[PDB]
Amino acid sequence: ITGTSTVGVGRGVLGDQKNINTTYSTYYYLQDNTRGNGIFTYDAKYRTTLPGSLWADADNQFFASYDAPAVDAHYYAGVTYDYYKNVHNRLSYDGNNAAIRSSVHYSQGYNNAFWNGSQMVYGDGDGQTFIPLSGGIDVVAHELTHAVTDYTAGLIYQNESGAINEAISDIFGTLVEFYANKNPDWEIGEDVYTPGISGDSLRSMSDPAKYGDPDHYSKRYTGTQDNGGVHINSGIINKAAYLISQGGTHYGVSVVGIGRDKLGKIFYRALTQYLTPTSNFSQLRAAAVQSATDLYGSTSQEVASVKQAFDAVGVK
Ligand SMILES: [Ca+2]
Ligand SMILES: [Ca+2]
Ligand SMILES: [Ca+2]
Ligand SMILES: [Ca+2]
Ligand SMILES: [Zn+2]
Repeated sequence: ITGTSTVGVGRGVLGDQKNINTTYSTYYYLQDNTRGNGIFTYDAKYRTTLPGSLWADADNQFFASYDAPAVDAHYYAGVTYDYYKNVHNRLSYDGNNAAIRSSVHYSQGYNNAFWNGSQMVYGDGDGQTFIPLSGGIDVVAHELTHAVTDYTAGLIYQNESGAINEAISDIFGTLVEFYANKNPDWEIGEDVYTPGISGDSLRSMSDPAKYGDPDHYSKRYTGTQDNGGVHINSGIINKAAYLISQGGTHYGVSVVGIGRDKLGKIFYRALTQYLTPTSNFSQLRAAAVQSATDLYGSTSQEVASVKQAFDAVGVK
């Protein structure tokens, strides 16, 4: 809507206070006009109809329990937009400042979050397995990254291409978590997963096997479940990304870490310049090697580490 840009205050899912960009026109709306064509957050009101109604508030103060998921979805979408703009010089997900839209309070006791091809959607969780999903910065960044992938490589959400699609979202979800410096780690969804259990997460990039996901190509899932194991086989790529950044010895293969910044640069270039809709793991290796070569030279330590990392996880 058309109005005056202002700043409100509220509390997120984890009880932390933060300032959020809003728009005033009779009501205060969760509409951030400071980033691209805007960031809009909607209330799905426990229904499945999308996007719902643009979030309206009477006093620009969002401290109600019902407001929490909206506060975080709105705020973290902003942080993710900043990451892509400041670190990769990318304006929004389409590269042309497309408006970012998110709907919270989707359905009842819904344990997932997703990008539906047009916007992000967040469930509130069942209170046991998950609390409102927008409370996790890595979750929000994971979802917005699916939008970036859709407008670039266009990786099909099935089999190996789908596993890469998923890994890319976990990789950048984690890099954004480090960017925001919010208790960063190489785990996925730890802030909103199982509130009754501390120290766990949905997936682990440092050690995928911790939760039963493969950490080597020889252990890849070849079934039909989960669209060919897109959330399972992503562990093979996540482990490779972790090794490239942090280094380590995996299955007898030693990798010298080159850091998170370079990891981000290499994968962003691979995603936007070399990957295609049907790229498989072997092609991802080639794309990553070529990207590192473009940026640091064929005889660089960076290229060597990328090769070692993929060798470690058995991707030739
Ligand atoms: Ca209020
Ligand atoms: Ca964390
Ligand atoms: Ca995390
Ligand atoms: Ca937990
Ligand atoms: Zn995903």
